[PDB]
Amino acid sequence: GNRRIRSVGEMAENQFRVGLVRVERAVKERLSLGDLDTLMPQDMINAKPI
Amino acid sequence: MNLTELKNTPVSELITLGENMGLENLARMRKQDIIFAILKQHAKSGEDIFGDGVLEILQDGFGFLRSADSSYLAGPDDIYVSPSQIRRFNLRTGDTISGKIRPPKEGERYFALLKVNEVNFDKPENARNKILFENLTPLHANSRLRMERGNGSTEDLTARVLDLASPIGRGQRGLIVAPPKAGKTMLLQNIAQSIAYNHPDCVLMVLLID
Ligand SMILES: Nc1ncnc2c1ncn2[C@@H]1O[C@H](COP(=O)(O)OP(=O)(O)O)[C@@H](O)[C@H]1O
Ligand code: BEF
Ligand SMILES: [Mg+2]
Repeated sequence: GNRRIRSVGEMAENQFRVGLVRVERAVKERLSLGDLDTLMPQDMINAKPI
Repeated sequence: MNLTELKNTPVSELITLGENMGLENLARMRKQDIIFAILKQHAKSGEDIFGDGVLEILQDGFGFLRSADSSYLAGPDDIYVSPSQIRRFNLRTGDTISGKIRPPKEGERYFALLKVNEVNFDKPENARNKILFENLTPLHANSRLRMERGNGSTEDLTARVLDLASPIGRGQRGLIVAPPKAGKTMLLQNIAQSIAYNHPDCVLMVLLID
């Protein structure tokens, strides 16, 4: 009742969330200088960290 | 700051400006990196940069805007334009661009484009929906190019004889078949002079290869 079991599901979810917050900090630091109508939401996020 | 004022100015005024800005010893390097450092300093203390040139798209995806006086050569003076502009405005190789540009940070060294203003001396809205070059329908020349100036100088008679032997018009192909030692350089010079004096509305371009 006090011990909780975790599976591949929420473990992978937490790992993906860590990757997501990392790339979110990255894209926010990059976005602090970006302007309007000069980019697409494709190269703003890098797939390599995920 | 505009680019052409610093491009077509003599290098002496550039040396004076770089010495007045309190910079490194400027006269010890190329004109290219001289004007590059001058623009960098003026951007560090000043407003946005205003550049212009002709666009070349490589096989890489991005584009380089190069100036006319350097015969469109690589160097620090080129302007990097991302493929995002080539996707938005649907740019093409050889597009005469002029607009706002910014200085580079780490990882970059070329001035990145901020916002285009004039594309081939035309508004981007008018240039968006246009007609391709090869899609046009060629035809024969109808408007004859008058090469006689009317003053009758000592050498303009050459052009006169030209009008006597080869009536040139808008859309004609001219092949000057001449061995060396024959005096075609001043001939082409006088032709250009006359065609700019009589028809100053049409653009005139010359190309000296080898
Ligand atoms: N219309 C002209 N009047 C006087 N001299 C001329 C004329 N056209 C050519 N020449 C002479 O011919 C020479 C041609 O020199 P150059 O330009 O090197 O030959 P090319 O044009 O065949 O390369 C010049 O030195 C010039 O003195
Ligand atoms: F005809 Be010369 F060699 F320019
Ligand atoms: Mg010659």
